Amino acid sequence: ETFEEFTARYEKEFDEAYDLFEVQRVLNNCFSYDLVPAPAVIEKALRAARRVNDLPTAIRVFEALKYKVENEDQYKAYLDELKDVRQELGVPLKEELFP
Amino acid sequence: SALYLYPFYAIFAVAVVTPLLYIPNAIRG
Amino acid sequence: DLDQETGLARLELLGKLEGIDVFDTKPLDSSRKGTMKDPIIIESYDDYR
Amino acid sequence: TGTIKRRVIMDIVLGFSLGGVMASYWWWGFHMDKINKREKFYAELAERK
Amino acid sequence: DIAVLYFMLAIFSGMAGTAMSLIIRLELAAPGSQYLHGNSQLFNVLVVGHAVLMIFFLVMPALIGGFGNYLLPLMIGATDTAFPRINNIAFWVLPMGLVCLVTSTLVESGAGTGWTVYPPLSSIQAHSGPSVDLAIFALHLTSISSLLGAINFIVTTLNMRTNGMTMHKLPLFVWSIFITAFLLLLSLPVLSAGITMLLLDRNFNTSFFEVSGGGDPILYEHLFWFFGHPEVYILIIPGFGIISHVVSTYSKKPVFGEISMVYAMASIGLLGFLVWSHHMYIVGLDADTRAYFTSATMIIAIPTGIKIFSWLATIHGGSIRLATPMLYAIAFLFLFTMGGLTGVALANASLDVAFHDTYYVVGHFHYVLSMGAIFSLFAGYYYWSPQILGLNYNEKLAQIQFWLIFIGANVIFFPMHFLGINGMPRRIPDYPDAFAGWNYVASIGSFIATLSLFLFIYILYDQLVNGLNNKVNNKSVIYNKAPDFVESNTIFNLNTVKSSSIEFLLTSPPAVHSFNTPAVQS
Amino acid sequence: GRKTPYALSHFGFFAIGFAVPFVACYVQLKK
Amino acid sequence: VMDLQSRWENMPSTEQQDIVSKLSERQKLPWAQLTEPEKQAVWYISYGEWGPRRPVLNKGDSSFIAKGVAAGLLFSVGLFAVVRMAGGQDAKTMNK
Ligand code: HEA
Ligand code: HEA
Ligand SMILES: [Cu+2]
Repeated sequence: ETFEEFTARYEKEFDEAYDLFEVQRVLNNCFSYDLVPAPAVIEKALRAARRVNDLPTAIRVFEALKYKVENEDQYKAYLDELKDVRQELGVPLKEELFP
Repeated sequence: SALYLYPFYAIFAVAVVTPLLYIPNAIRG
Repeated sequence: DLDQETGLARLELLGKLEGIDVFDTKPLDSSRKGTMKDPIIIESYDDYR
Repeated sequence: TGTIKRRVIMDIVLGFSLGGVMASYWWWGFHMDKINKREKFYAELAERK
Repeated sequence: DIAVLYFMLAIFSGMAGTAMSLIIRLELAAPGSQYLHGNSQLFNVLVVGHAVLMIFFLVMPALIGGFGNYLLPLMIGATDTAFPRINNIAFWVLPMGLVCLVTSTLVESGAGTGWTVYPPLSSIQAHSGPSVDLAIFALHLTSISSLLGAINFIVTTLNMRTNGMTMHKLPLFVWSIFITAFLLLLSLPVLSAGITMLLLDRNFNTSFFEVSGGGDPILYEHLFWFFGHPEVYILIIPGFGIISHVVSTYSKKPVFGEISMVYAMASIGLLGFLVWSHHMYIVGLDADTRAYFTSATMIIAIPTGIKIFSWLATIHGGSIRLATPMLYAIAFLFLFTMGGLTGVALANASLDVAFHDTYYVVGHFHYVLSMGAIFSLFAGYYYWSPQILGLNYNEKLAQIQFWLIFIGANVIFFPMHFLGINGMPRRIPDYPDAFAGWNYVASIGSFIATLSLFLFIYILYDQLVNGLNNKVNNKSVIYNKAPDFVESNTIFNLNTVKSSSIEFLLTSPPAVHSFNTPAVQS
Repeated sequence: GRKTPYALSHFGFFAIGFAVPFVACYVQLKK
Repeated sequence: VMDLQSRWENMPSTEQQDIVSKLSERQKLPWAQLTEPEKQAVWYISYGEWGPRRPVLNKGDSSFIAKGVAAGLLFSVGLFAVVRMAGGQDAKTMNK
């Protein structure tokens, strides 16, 4: 219900990924609540994206937080911490990609 | 059985034919 | 009222005294995972239920 | 809480405010036009017999 | 089953009723132009054919019973409606009443005296053109057929409850039309008795609603009120169910307040019988009585307000997908809030004394009943039609039909709130000279709306030709795009063919015998 | 039919359903 | 070997390929040696716009909607003008 028990409970439910649509469904519903996601939740999200053998959902989580990030300042802060996380990940921005 | 259903079908047939014969008298007097 | 056609009233009386109901009245929620590794089991007198 | 709580509070409170100012200028304008025109006409008909 | 012919007769009678709209408003354009018979010869006959044919033949069967006999058993999970013999009875009773009503129009003179035929001298003096007996028999058979379908819907959602649904989390259309038929029971046979009373008075000359013998018309006035007020609640409450489902599935399947919603619908079903009152407030009843009446119409105005605040919370915070039924639901909500506002306006004590039988009440009730009921029936057809009919409905023409209906019906029934307070009389064939303004633009709007009905006919003919690049999936996928299913289940039924996104899983078109296995709720 | 299973029966059916108030009004104006 | 070959590098240009499923089978997993002109391909193929995520109204259609509404309204008002304007009140002077 609060911030921290949310983070703990759905990271525990989130390391039960094992699959494509399972990790994508738990990403959907754990993203669609009434709180911004914790950075630890998105680190487990990128690690589960490495586990489930799929790259474009690791792009999709970033445009999802680009919508939900509610300002530009938290967006640049997430760009910083998620930037050196990308350097240890290998995932591109859409703005770096131009489809 | 149906041996009474046949004349019942007949009297129903005239009972739904003849009011349609009645309605031109209803519109024309 | 026995030996009449369509013995659906048999298994109401039969299932009334022995337990096994007539026309699969019972619900189900086996508190499961919904996962493809162990889905909910499907029993039928058919291949599709 | 968060953004949807801020938006329901700001949204419903500004909806109160906008409906209030629309109907308040409406009632002020037209009801005071009524008090001017009708009370002046009744003043003519009464004070001038 | 019964539903396809049940809808075809509704469309037939609807084009007949819009033709009556066309003729009536084409006469109402300018003073004494199109028709010489500015009297109850042919003109009050036309307005009664219009009103009783369209309310009884269109909104009543399609909104309660068409979606009933096709979509109550399919949403609750039933195989067929619980008495499968008397849906067939009631619906084939109906077009015999269509023949009876057009026979009431056809005969020599025409005793058509409005749809709310008040006795005192609608008696044997009018029965040289004896039409009004045929009109009250057409209303009597439509009365008992809706009664029969009401019993059938009640018993079907009582005994054939599939082992999913308890009585605590029911769907809104199912519980909606259960409340509708449970409300129809308590008001239909009173007016059936009033039909046989006043028919005995005008046939076998006992005359107790007439003048002689001290007969009093106010008993009939109470009676037809006590029927016709819950009649309009029958006219709107399955509409509220349909609007709940479309507001659900085109924005956000978590909707606001289910148990609150069904409590509010039971509150409307409770408080909606005992106020027959405002419709003739004016007649000279007692002051404490009419004040109690005015106080209780405010409390019938409360729970509908609670429901529309709930759907206002629902469309908030959801992924809207502006298809044609979502436009119907949002136009429904905007116009029905204003119609209930004017309901509170008319609902006061000392304002019906200035508003009775004028065009202000006419604009009000056309506003609530036309906008609400016909926008809901629009939403229902353009919503459930590719499921039943199997064909996709050419979304761009549905959009232009919606906009054309919206602007046409708005420019018809907005000028009546100006024409009414100045003191127009109701059912006037020839209005005074100072009222020629707004009736002209009302006539313009009537031609707009009947053009949109003809556009609907071209769309209904375009239901033949299987467009694939026009409309495929309501509630487009969230973040998936490789997985493929119907993307939403807020309860975990997922049994065989029934789920929480209810009855979108049958097939297109559904089979002649579905539901082999009983479904279960989580 | 060979030309009209439902190709013109929709148009013609709705033409009848729109034209029956016209013929009722016609025979009532003729009285 | 093991990387794609610019067979069709503009994936948002066509999904007119018959067997797109071979191109989906073609995909791999070494993670950031993916040759970004066909790392566009996995995002577009898995997340583009056809079937699901197809907009309700196409770009051409919205103008057709407004055009059809205005044309139907004009046909209604013009039909009203050319059906009847005849035989009203006595004269404007009489009103005066
Ligand atoms: C289905 C149609 C329908 C519906 C739902 C209603 C609903 C209501 N009607 Fe109406 N009415 C008719 C159709 C309908 N009516 C017809 C056909 C007639 C008579 C014509 C005749 O038969 O010839 C009639 C007649 C009629 C009269 C008779 C006056 C006269 O004859 O001149 C009055 C007066 O009280 C009235 C009032 C109301 C009220 C208070 C409601 C209420 O139920 C509405 C309440 C809804 C809300 C209030 C809206 C939601 C709330 C808000 C937007 C927010 C909060 C605001 C408030 C609660 C204050 N109606
Ligand atoms: C069913 C409800 C209903 C509807 C929809 C309408 C619609 C219209 N009505 Fe009428 N009307 C009444 C019910 C309705 N009316 C009642 C009860 C009276 C009072 C009678 C009296 O007291 O004598 C009345 C009275 C009335 C009067 C007389 C006023 C009086 O003195 O009180 C006039 C005047 O011209 C008029 C005109 C119109 C017009 C132009 C429309 C236009 O909106 C028509 C255009 C609308 C359509 C295009 C809808 C098409 C619908 C279908 C075919 C089926 C549904 C949906 C589809 C699947 C398409 N109406
Ligand atoms: Cu009422």
